[PDB]
Amino acid sequence: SLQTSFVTLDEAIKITNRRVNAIEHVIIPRIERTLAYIITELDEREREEFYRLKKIQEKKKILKEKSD
Amino acid sequence: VCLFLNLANDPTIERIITPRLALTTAEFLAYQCEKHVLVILTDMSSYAEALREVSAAREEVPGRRGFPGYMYTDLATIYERAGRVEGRNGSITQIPILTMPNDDITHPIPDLTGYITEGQIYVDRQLHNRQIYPPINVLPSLSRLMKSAIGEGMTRKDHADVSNQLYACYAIGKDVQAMKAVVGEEALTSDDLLYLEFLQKFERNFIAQGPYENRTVYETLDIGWQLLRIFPKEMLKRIPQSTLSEFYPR
Amino acid sequence: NYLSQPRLTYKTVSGVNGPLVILDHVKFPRYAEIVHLTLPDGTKRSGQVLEVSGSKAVVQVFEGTSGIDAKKTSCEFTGDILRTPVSEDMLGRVFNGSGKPIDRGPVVLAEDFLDIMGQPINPQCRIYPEEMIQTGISAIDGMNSIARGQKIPIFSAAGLPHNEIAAQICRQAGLVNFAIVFAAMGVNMETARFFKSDFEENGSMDNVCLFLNLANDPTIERIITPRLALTTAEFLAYQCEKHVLVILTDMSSYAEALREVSAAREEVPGRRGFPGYMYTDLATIYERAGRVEGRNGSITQIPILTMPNDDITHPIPDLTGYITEGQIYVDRQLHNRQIYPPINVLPSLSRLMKSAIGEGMTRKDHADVSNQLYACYAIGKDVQAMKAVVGEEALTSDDLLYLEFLQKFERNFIAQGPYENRTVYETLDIGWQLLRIFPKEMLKRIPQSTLSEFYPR
Amino acid sequence: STFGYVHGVSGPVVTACDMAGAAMYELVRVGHSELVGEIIRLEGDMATIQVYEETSGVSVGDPVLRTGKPLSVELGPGIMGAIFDGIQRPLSDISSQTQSIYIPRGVNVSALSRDVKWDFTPCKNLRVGSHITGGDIYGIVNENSLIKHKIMLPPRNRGTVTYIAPPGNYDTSDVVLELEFEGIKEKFSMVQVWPVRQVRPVTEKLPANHPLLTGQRVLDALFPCVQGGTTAIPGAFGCGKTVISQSLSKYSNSDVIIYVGCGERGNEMSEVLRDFPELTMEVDGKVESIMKRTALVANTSNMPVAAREASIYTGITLSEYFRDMGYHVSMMADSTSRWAEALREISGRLAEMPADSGYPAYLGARLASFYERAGRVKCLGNPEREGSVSIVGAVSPPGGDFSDPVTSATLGIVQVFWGLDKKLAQRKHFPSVNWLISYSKYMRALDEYYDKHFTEFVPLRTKAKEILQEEEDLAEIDKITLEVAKLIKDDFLQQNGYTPYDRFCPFYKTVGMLSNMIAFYDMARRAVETTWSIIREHMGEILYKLSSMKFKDPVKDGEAKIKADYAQLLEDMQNAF
Amino acid sequence: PGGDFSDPVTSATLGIVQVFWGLDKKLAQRKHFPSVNWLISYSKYMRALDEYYDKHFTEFVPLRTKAKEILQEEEDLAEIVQLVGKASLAETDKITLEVAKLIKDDFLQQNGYTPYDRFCPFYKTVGMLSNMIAFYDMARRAVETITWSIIREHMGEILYKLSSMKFKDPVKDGEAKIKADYAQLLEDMQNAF
Amino acid sequence: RIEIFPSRMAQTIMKARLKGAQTGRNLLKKKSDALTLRFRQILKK
Repeated sequence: SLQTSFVTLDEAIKITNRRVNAIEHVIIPRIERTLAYIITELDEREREEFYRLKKIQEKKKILKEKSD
Repeated sequence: VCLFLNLANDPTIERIITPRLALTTAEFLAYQCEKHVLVILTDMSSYAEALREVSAAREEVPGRRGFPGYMYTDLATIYERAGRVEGRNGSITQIPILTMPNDDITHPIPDLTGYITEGQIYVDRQLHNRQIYPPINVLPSLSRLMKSAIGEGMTRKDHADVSNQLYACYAIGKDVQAMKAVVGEEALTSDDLLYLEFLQKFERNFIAQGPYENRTVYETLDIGWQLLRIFPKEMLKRIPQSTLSEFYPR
Repeated sequence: NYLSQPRLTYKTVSGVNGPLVILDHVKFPRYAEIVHLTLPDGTKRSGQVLEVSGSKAVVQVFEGTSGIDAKKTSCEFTGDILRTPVSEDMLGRVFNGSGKPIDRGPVVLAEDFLDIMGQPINPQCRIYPEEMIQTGISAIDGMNSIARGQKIPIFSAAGLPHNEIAAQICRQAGLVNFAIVFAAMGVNMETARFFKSDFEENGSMDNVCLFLNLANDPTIERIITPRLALTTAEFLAYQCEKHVLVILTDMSSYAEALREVSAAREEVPGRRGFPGYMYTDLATIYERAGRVEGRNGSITQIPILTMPNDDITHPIPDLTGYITEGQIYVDRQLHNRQIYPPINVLPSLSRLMKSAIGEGMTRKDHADVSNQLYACYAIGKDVQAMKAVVGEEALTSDDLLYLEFLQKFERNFIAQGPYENRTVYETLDIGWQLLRIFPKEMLKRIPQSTLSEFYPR
Repeated sequence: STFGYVHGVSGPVVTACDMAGAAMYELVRVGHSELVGEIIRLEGDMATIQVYEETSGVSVGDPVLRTGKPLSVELGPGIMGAIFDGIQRPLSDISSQTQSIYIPRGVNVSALSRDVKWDFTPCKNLRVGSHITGGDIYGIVNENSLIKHKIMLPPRNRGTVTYIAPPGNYDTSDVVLELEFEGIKEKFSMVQVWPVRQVRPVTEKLPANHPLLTGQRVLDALFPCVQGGTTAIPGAFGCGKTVISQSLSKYSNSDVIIYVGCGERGNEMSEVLRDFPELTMEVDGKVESIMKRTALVANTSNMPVAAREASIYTGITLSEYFRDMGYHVSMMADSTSRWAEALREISGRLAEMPADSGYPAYLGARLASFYERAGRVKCLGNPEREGSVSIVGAVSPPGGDFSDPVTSATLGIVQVFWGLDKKLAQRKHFPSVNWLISYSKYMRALDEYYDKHFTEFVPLRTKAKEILQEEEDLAEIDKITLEVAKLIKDDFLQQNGYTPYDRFCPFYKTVGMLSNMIAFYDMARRAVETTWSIIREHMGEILYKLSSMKFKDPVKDGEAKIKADYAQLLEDMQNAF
Repeated sequence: PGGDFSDPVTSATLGIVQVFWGLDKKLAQRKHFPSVNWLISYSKYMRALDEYYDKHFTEFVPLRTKAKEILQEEEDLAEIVQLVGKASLAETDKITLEVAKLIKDDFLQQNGYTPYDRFCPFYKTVGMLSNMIAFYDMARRAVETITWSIIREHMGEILYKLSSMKFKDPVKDGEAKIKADYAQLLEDMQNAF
Repeated sequence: RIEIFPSRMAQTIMKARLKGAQTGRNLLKKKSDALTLRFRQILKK
């Protein structure tokens, strides 16, 4: 009753320790280096609107001094 | 030696005209006096932060990550001063050095120089942690002029073909360590135990020459063919049978 | 020591651009010189000058430029900056944002007028906080206790009971004077009706000086509300010798009122919309705290703020983590389980908790029973996750005992009722009642001296 | 022109007109309350000035009084023990002169006291008519019992002596020297004014060779730092940041210590001004206060943000001035991450382009132009003296991650990184410096000192590091190595700072303890290569001789070496048995 | 459908509004009508209502404080069963897992195109909440000693009566209240077993 | 390997995907550890 209990646990500990090592080394470092890509792609648009808005801030002054 | 030093306390606009004067000096020792010059530009990364800073002061057209829009051109006018010309015996060859930030090859500093140079040489950080001497990894490091500089006229006709195979045993074996992290060290088969067996012996024997030892291309291949002789036959699929017949029995 | 020159009355408006009115022909105009408008209807409106240049003076009004004209409006100036009237009669009074009363009393009768922008406190005459405030919520003052001069926010979410526990902190606070300045920035009507009727209607209105700014109210008044909060709270702490506790609710609603004024003078935004100088404007109102060496007064800040979408990387709960001194973490998963104060013990630490407790302060075993109650809760958490993964009975004989303590830690200790006051001595009595379980030499953190005294009873 | 008028204030900025002779980055005095401003743009006749203080109540027409000097400090006597802000106003004197608790927002109090008199002595063969160049030691002022504040010449000027002062007592405004040049007989007092953005001129830089004995066993042996070197440490709440900041000020071989609190907190800055006025240092005579060789740049986050950027530059100019007298200065910057959040406000007010994660384009260039101001260097001047400046800069990353535009920029310039761990501070492993991530690029330059002195040290460290390197893989899954590495981590690397001896050890004991723990190891490597369980049971007394070696009190100096001999030969016996 | 709490029209709304009925898209993919998910939604109006509740509906407030408990205690267990599999993990927590499925499909679901469910009154609403929580206190004490694997189809005539209470006419005034009294006492006989 | 489009609302989605996969490992770690402890003492028996 323990000999047939011994080998059925080593078939269920191996197909569990792979799913630990599939999450730890494949699923999470795919999500982690995706989340590092959303951060920089947010940043490359947050400095893109800083160039368009500062262009209007200079063009609101040149149009002002043309009136003055 | 024509050392052009520009330390970190020096002004940041002087770093613009420093690799300009280093090349037009070398475009006078070659192309006008016909001697073979080797240009080395330290910190080509640190040139580009001195190019980003001066362009943000000009308030113009930011590209990727704050670097300016013409950052491809101003890294090309100081890289394309190389090569040989017809009516001169001289030559000028560039080995620039650039520190890619945060180990990313998709950062614009290794990116735009990857498009304009004629190759790259990658220095790995995981191999530096194992005290491998030139801590270089060979997978993202390609030389574009490898196909012309090798041959029966130049160097030892098996050299051009064995480098196609030594990438294949390297690239397959690198996925084996990626597989060994998941399933286990015992679930590997007899094929992909040799791919780990080569990969452990490849780093310490084909690389790490030591800081004062130079070995020629004939010594490189005769220490490089030994690493393919821990492999069996018929798995060296990049090598044709006309060339494999000589160098394998030794 | 005063000004007696008569106030000029300009009728020379030269344009209206949204919230702000640009004047002309003004002679020597100051910065932040307050200006009283007069519409052609007859309605008075206040206004603060935001920009002068040569002869012009771009004054923004408080209550909007709706209905303002270009020919009949008389801008009459006021030769000095905005100065609040401050006295020791504001305790038990209710004002609005700008300072007029709300509680149907009279205008205040100041002993002096203080500049609401204040002056920065000297680092050299600043002294360390050591004594404890006894704020009553046993989840707060039991483990993560508050020192006397420690700024410590409450990181809530958008919907959790933060305002319903920012009133409990206000009522049941301190022991041996303890006036309390409440500042409600950008609340609802039903929250403002709650703050006026919970506080007002107990007997805390002998020391609580509440003033509150609705969402209806002008958004320029939401900037001068923490300025009016601390400049009376540092009159009561650094000019009278009281121990003030300042509660700045809806902080995240303060920075949204900073974004509107910064984009009113046509600035560019900063990181994630909030302007670049927000780390100064937060530090101007967070660092008007601590206690001094010349006097025995003190001022303590608990800024309640709601981080949006449970993001601590947001610039409001991130820039306050560099100025303040440790967080208190209201959790949503505890709130849906319907224990009333949702204070999570694991991600919430008090930075000056070590200095704030002790035998001279509250009790000898308070430094050790707080180290054990958090530690037994940590081993209590993964045991509950272990119950679902193997079974409720076959796991371990150890985890039979940690799992019943978590049911007693959640319901009996940190589920303090809506009106239940609880002193620091009443807290640790529940702290040892839960440590009646786990018999001796299981509690490894408590030393043998204080364990032998309090555990047998 | 002498004055300028305001002509408009729009926030921090003031566009002062009628300033035709105004240079860039000059300091001005805006308003009747005399707020300190900085000239930042120059449009012809007008000059856009950003003002450091709150510009509330500044009217159009207030006098802007220009000074003609850039952002500069006052260098001279009266600087030891003082507490400054970022722009060098004395916080201790500003509380007694005004009798308040707030900074009065307009006080131009002099940085050095113009009432305390100092005993000046001349250079004694510095005659009248002798030629003197910049950097020459001109006199000596006994500022304390510890610091001989050598009066120097400013590096700009030059000439021949015409009027010198007799030895006596003088003020900081009394003329001490008068120099003949070709044009003008120029006179100047004991106080020199030097801009902080301009590097102090010097003769020639030297390679740094003499290691900073900071006191701990793990730091001075395994991850050493040299005087004239740069060093970064992490900046969490509790790992070891109070220890390494104050043990390096108490027990190191540095002549002065200049601490820069760069926009820290409110009460974390108050505890530094509560602890540093009452620390004590054991000189060869009787003990003395640490405030006779310490200068503090205290700065909260409530203060102006141009006095938070300039707090680093002020603290390094005080550090580079005391370098030129021949002393061995060490500077503790705490922190630099709160300095990087001060540059983002300064460049954010000018609406410049945010390059990498908010921070401006010159974050990597301002840090590299500050860590390069360190180094052992032969100073200017004819007495031919040598000095050094060591910069220790705390890095406070968000969340403790080492991938950040200021953390990755700092660890590319520094050479020593004493990685302090919170996890080692949770388990009370004090000091909590990690040994896996930490390193030193300062090992190749120190073996000359470890061969001219202390010869048997470099085979030990290059072996004992591999013992800690082999132990981490073995703990993942040789049995001799796991026991001895436990002994090094519990006796050698662990160090209690409150024990009357173990608060500070010299290097001869530190090379002594690692000698025995390695001589026990290779003998036990041999003794198994001929039984390990009998080794653990029969040698239990000599393992007590190893684990109790740390208690060699400083009443035992030669005996501490003598006990190291006798505990060595006792290991020679039992290895054969 | 998107930008849940990070949208400047929604982020400015939540600072002003007191009640927020978040319509979820995960429930609308399975066509759960209404698609209000019960976790991110809230009501600041729970203190202002119990003065009205303890006059008219004195039973309701002790039901709702446990009606929100069951819907969250199933929520963490649904993250358990998805990974480790349904070994049912308990018996005292299995009854919470199916009395929640009684709630999420009979109580919470409401098809508005019928002539009965298009408007439910409060006595029909507090009636269904009193009956489906009386099954929860009685089957809690039943496992203080039997197992729900026996109970599920032994009480299958009662579990059909609890699932069929939502079909009554909105014009049955006393008759729905007797039906509330009828179906509750029939559970009292089964727990007396 | 990148999965979806960046730069709004996928960060909050991926932070939900990460947090589930972070404790999903730790839940499965305790399962694999209690299974090994059941396997270790059944070896001695």
